[PDB]
Amino acid sequence: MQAIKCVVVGDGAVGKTCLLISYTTNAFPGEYIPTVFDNYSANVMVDGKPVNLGLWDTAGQEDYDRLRPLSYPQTDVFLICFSLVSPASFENVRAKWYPEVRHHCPNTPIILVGTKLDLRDDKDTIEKLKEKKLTPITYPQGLAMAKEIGAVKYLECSALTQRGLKTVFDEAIRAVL
Amino acid sequence: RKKEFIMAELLQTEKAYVRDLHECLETYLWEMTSGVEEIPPGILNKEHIIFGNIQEIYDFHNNIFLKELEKYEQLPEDVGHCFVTWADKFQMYVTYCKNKPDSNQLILEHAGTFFDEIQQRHGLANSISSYLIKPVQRVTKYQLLLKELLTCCEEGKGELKDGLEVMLSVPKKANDAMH
Ligand SMILES: CNS(=O)(=O)c1ccc(CNC(=O)Nc2cc(C)on2)s1
Repeated sequence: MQAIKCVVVGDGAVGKTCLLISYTTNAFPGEYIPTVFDNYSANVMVDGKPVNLGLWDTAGQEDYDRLRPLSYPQTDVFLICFSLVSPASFENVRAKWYPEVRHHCPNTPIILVGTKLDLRDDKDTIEKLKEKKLTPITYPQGLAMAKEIGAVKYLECSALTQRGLKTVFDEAIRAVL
Repeated sequence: RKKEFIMAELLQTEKAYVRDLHECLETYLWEMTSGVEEIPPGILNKEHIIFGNIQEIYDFHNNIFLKELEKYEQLPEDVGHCFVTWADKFQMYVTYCKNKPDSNQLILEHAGTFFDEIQQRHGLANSISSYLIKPVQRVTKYQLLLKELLTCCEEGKGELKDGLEVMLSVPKKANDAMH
């Protein structure tokens, strides 16, 4: 049965750990957001074909440019993530994440994931951004970034509501099959 | 309440880290050192390259660090001191990180499916590679737990700051040690 290593990369603002927890437990953790998600694997069926999906977090390695690539070899698919309500994380897809992932893994598929979809329409989040002369990241912006990096898909999700969340990981697997 | 959830996670994840290294040592490593199975010439007598100093990391955690963290369970605001006390031991993650690329290529280029065979045989969810990244994960995670404690512990909290300092310095020094 096919084994799949999927690594999750991107800025601290994406909520990488919360994403993975919410996905694997089928619930936003709410009460307390754990800082630790340990390497995970489970059987999921996608388009019939059953598969063993492996998930690695990288939270905590955001400042260690030489330690991060220790996780990259033999990855089957990357999720490169940014938060929809952090333009700085979005720009880092291009400045930081894509270059290193490509440098180490030139032929590995990338899914581009915008997280915190639940905040893109949130008045307080919007106003906090307007006070810095910024706005949330919209759909065509993600599509244009996906195209620029060679991403096979651009997908938007919320760990909070689960909207789009299961699809992210379905599509990660489809990108390998 | 928040400081208690973080401390609990600290301890629970320390226990899992100890269990994880212990499993790695007694399956993947024990098959190489045992004398029970067919060892590829490509890796023979190179368990030192593959596993680096992971024995010694495990012994630190299993003999010392976990017992001490446990003593700070009801003292979350003081736990930074644990990292100060034991700062010298964390220097071994610098050695471990340095070696890790040599480890990975060695397993790639020369081990074929020796370790996959072992994994299937023991019924392990985690591959040898999954286990061997763990020290790199753990050593960069302590600083996140200390930052969380800083967001919810009072000015009785240079007993977090100095701990965090140490736990920022170790991974940076490991990072700066890579070629
Ligand atoms: C912007 N950060 S915040 O102001 O601290 C805040 C965090 C969480 C908040 C509630 N919404 C989410 O977590 N939605 C997520 C998390 C992931 C991954 O994808 N969607 S509001």
